[PDB]
Amino acid sequence: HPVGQADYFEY
Amino acid sequence: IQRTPKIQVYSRHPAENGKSNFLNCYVSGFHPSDIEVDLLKNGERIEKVEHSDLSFSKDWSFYLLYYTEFTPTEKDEYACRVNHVTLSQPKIVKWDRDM
Amino acid sequence: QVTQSPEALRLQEGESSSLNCSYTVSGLRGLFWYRQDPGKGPEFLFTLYSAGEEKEKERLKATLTKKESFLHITAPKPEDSATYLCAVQDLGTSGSRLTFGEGTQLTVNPNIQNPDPAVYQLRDSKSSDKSVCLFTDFDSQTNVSQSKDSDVYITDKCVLDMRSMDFKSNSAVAWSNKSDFACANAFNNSIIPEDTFFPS
Amino acid sequence: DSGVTQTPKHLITATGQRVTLRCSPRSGDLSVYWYQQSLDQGLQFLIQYYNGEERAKGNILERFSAQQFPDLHSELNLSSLELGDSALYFCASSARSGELFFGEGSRLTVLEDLKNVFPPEVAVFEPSEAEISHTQKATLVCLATGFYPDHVELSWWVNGKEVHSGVCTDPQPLKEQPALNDSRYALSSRLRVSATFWQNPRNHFRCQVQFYGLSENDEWTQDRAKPVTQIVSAEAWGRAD
Amino acid sequence: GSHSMRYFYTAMSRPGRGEPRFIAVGYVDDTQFVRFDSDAASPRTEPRAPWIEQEGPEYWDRNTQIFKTNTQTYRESLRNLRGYYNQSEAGSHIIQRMYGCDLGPDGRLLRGHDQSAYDGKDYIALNEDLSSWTAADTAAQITQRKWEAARVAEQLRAYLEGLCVEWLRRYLENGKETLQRADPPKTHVTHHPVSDHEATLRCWALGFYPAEITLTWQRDGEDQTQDTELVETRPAGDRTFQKWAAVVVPSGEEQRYTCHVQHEGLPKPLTLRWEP
Repeated sequence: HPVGQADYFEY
Repeated sequence: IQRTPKIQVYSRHPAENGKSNFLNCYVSGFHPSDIEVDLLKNGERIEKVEHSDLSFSKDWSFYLLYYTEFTPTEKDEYACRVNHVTLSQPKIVKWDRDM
Repeated sequence: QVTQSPEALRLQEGESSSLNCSYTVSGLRGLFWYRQDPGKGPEFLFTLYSAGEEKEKERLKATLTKKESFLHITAPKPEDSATYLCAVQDLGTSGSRLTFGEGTQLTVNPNIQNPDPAVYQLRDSKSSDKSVCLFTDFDSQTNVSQSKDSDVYITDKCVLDMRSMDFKSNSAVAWSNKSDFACANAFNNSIIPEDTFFPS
Repeated sequence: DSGVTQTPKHLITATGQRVTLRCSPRSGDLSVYWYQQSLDQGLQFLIQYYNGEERAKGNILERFSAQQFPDLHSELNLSSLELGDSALYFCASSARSGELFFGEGSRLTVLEDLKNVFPPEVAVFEPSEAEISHTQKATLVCLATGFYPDHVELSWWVNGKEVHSGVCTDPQPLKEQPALNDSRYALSSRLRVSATFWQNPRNHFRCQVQFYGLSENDEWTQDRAKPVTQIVSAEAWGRAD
Repeated sequence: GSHSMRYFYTAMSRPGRGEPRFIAVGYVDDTQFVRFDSDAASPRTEPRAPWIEQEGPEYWDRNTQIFKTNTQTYRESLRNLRGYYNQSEAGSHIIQRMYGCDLGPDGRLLRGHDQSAYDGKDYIALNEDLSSWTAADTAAQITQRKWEAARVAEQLRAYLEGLCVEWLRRYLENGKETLQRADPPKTHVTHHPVSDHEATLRCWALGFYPAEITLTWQRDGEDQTQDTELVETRPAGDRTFQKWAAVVVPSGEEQRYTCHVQHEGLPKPLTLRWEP
């Protein structure tokens, strides 16, 4: 199962 | 920035003339992912050739397996042709069963 | 996914209680507690992240386990009355969306120090025949009932705080368009203290 | 506290109409989450926007639509309104830390028709002389009657300033015709002062009721005045005797 | 046994305005079980292993929703990176990411991973402690501050210690027949003459699973590390692996060279010699 990225997780 | 593919030509099982097998072409350690791979029978391309879903290693380089069903003989010569931006000319490496 | 228990809390002032929040997620990102007053929107209280993590602010303390969260309220005051919302974020979900429980609606019954139960008649300011009855200064244990008469209006008990003089006060109001209306029998349907003052 | 600004705070409209809710995130927040709170039901996730684009979808209805603008503000559009669309609509913005900061909300009330919309009548009732003699405290009572729907905010103004101390308003309005479906409401409030404070005739007591009604987006064809968003008041000056 | 779960992401920009391509591939050890490719009219995560097909529509949708969001956010990340290295829209660029968990013989969390690369080289990586980052340059230091403000490390630690080991345990259980199995290699040595009175010994290892193997050539009881030709481990196609090791050996009228094979599927390490 992958992880869900929350908001502002961009590089 | 760019990495040349390391290629290996071999069979799924040990080569027995007359028995059905699979000709494999493992292409690895290249960057970037865009690559062109062809399996050749006597210098002529094989049509219905399959491949695994492209992925990458710890070192970030890409790899994938090309394979097709075949029956080897003592007259038919098998080889593999590779194209990548890093290669000035298509790289051909012959299938040697007695490696 | 998120269920809060109980749906309603009826507490006496100073009587501690702990609100429950059951949750199910693929994996916990954060558990949140909000306070919502009537009218206004949810106000942030705490965020818990791992089992055994405790957070405390004034009279509130939140705690977290693998299955639930508790919001413990120590010696509640009537100003702690509100709806307490529990929400979770899931690691198997993108973004920061919250899935909320239905909430716990808390009411803190205030302590009345020196009750002086009485029923007074108030007359309209803008010179009219209209009059209102006021049941005031009764203790925390008296309850004001509605009438079965459609021409009589009776409001529920309401506490006001004269925060200067450290004074709390209960009140209920009754009125009728009927001329025959009287204060002596306005709160008739209700059980009223035997020591109620009926001026004349 | 909190920083998210929602408008309009109250909306009254008829079934089959369309409304538009606005939301400005907190300064620095790039996301907008829309939430619906129906009566008895809890907060339900509708939709999320991030820096101008749709990012996640909840159980938002096909006749509902929303958008986030390049300046980051957002608009929720609710079409072909039904009685069941009466709810509280909230929006939140997330901080980089992950917490959602909610707005104060938009109360939508959907009616089958607007003919039953009435503003409140407001009355102030002066302290009893009995209470002043008995407690040395004086209670003023305010009554807001005959209004529909229950979109009212009551407040006490003492010498031109809004007071919160010694005040209590009923948390719920009372129905004047409990059996009638579109029954009008009555709301009361109490202001308690010391006897001496009420006894000074230099002291002014105002009871303010703000009513949210019709906002020119609806039409009126009746003999009485259009029951628009207005403030209705009643006042009383202090009395020595 | 030693088991791991890993997700590999690629985010490639199209020269020079096109929608960037997002691909996600899921592995249990060296076995691929999921794939998502953003380039499709209706992208959906696809099963790639037999033992994952038992998972419900809620699971397939949870994956698709994460991967459809990564498609949107990795596009913005490619724009941010372009800006740090002052690169133009003309030219292909790539973000590569791999993350996951390792378990030892005992099915408990050993180590957690979260590494990123920009255009083939290390950019930012999560440290062993799972609470700090290693940034490659001043541009990866900008990413670090953003991620520290967003608590990315905490949330990944919660994922690696939690969800990740739970789902890996589940996959290991449902795929036990192929994942928890061990297949020993089939060994044999080949001899070929390179030049006049000079030979090459090549020891083969075939049909083994997993790919973790070691092939060494010992001369009269001493490890000859540099003189060897250690070829890369290659997949057979039938989910097993193959490898060989070669050495330049003089005829010398005697045979002092031996090959040593060590594999988890072997109850005892093998020692082979050229049998003509």
